[PDB]
Amino acid sequence: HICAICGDRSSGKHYGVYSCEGCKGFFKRTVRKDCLIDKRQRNCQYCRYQKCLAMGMKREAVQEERANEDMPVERILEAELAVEPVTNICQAADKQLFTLVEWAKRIPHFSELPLDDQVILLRAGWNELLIASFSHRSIAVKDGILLATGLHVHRNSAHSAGVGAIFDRVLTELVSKMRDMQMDKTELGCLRAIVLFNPDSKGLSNPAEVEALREKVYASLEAYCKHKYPEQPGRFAKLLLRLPALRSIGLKCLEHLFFFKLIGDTPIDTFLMEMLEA
Amino acid sequence: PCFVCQDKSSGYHYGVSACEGCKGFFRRSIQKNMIYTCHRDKNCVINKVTRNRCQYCRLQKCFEVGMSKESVRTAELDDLTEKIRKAHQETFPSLCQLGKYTTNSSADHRVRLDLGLWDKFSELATKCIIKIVEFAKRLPGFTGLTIADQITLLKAACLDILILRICTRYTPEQDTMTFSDGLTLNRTQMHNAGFGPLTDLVFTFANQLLPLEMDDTETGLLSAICLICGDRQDLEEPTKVDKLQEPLLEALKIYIRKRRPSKPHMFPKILMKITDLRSISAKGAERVITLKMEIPGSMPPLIQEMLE
Amino acid sequence: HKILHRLLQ
Amino acid sequence: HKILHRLLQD
DNA sequence: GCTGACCTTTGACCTAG
DNA sequence: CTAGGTCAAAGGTCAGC
Ligand SMILES: CC1=C(/C=C/C(C)=C\C=C\C(C)=C\C(=O)O)C(C)(C)CCC1
Ligand SMILES: CC1=C(/C=C/C(C)=C\C=C\C(C)=C\C(=O)O)C(C)(C)CCC1
Ligand SMILES: [Zn+2]
Ligand SMILES: [Zn+2]
Ligand SMILES: [Zn+2]
Ligand SMILES: [Zn+2]
Repeated sequence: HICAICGDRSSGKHYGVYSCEGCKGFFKRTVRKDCLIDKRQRNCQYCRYQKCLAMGMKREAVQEERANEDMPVERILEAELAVEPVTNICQAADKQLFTLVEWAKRIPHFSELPLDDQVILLRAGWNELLIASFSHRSIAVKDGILLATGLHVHRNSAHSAGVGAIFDRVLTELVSKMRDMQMDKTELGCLRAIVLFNPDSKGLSNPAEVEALREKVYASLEAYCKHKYPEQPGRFAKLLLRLPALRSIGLKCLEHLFFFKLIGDTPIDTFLMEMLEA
Repeated sequence: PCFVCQDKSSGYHYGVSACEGCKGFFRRSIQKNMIYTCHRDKNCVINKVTRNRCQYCRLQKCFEVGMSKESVRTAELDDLTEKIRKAHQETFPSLCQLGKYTTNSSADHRVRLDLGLWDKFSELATKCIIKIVEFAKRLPGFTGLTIADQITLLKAACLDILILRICTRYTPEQDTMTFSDGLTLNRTQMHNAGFGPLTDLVFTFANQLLPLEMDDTETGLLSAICLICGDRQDLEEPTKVDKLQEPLLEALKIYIRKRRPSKPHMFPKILMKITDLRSISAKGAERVITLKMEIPGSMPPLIQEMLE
Repeated sequence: HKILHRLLQ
Repeated sequence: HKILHRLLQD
């Protein structure tokens, strides 16, 4: 049981002769596209090919024909670097919203998409975007969060105005999980790129391209999890699993802001006031 | 002759004269619930020299000549896959195995609530919740767990299981859903039975499940993943819940891409339907407390005990 | 929560 | 209004 | 861009009822 | 005589140099 072409190990007969996988692929590609030979030196097309034909390989046995480069993690790396009680968090939300508008223009194909499409995609999942932002920004501190204005918010002070259950939802279902699994900035920008390219948004003009960009984000993030963490088998799936909790938190989160708006007590910045008023 | 590829026959297989290659192709396709995608016009003619080229064309020609789908009768991580397939198929009969029937109670245009369909729908809901806990038991390692944490996971995922299961019973041509006893309701009767504002979105979810082409195995695994989730509040042993759900995720991926070679992007989509399921069940949970006052009697025991 | 307990055990 | 629309305007 | 180790799919042959 | 099952030998992919 030895290759009759270069003496390599063989599992069986191919094209009529005992051979290895190297001689197999070489012969197949040579037929499709039209000197001592051992495993040490099998890589002269004559000898190699001539020895394959000499040992009895049949050309008629060949049958007929049967980190990415359009959404590379390269641009997400560049993005997260490029940009990065109740009234203070609304403050930081308004400060961050400008930088979110800026963070849109750094995703490879976000600029080429249409005029309405930009505004719809951006003000459709802005709250989940910024919630992901400071949720990933709050990995260091334990039971609190860090805003975009250097403000620490936590414990009963964060729990003071009947807004502690949602704070603990963010701390338990997002912050502590991101810390426990050590999510990279790249993976963060990929998740926020998926939240960004939401094809189920209303009034979208030709949302198929949005969903396609979301496909390329899926594939590029997945291949990135293949290269960066090959030891971790389930890295892409369980980081995707973070999005359901993000939407669930963002819902009650946004409704809190809704009642807060329609009671007129909290001074809400105008740019923030827009996204709440569709 | 072979009616598919014009080759030497080996007998009448699955209803027509066929060769051994097409026989094995059809058996492998039906047994493993394969999904093929053609890279051309799906016109690719199949014969003696042009075989394969496109698997969807070959299977399509098998169904055009009249092969009977009815006649048809790594491993470490696939074991639990087959186990959950058994559990979900024995705790929820699939739509194409129910002799379904209809009713005519408030079937034209919508009303606020129909008491009778709320009654029949209530006993049906209690039944399906029982079988939901039965599906939970037969999951690998769910029994050997903290009782308070099992109650936590079931309390948190019961509505998601209900919406997913009832949305795997949808008929697009009639815009109808069918329950576990054959009771088939249209959108109007679903609204009148006690769905209300949920209806429109729930049915929406149903249509969003149609392009995914999920089978019973993928639905069972997704159900288990919604059940076994380490993000539920008030968990006493959440890390072991997450560890218990990891192999379900990996097995779901291996299975999904096992049934779809040309669509290696369906695992993130089928997994991301959970993102919508969260909001749907999140509004349904309070839809129950809106149904609290509209019923003259009271809420059935298991429904209120599992939904609050 | 009687139903859950009786069902589990 | 068009605050975001004008923020992406330039 | 070719290479080749590693995986999946096909089909001629087989056994049972 | 036709199911389902088997496994050598075709096909394919895609880091790594
Ligand atoms: C979740 C959270 C709130 C919503 C914040 C929103 C909608 C965006 C935050 C942006 C920030 C604050 C970014 C940053 O830190 O860089 C509210 C007000 C409901 C109260 C509790 C904390
Ligand atoms: C429990 C129930 C509700 C939802 C049921 C859903 C979403 C599916 C039921 C599926 C059944 C009951 C299938 C079967 O018959 O097997 C809602 C939120 C309307 C509130 C009233 C009680
Ligand atoms: Zn060789
Ligand atoms: Zn030479
Ligand atoms: Zn044939
Ligand atoms: Zn084709």
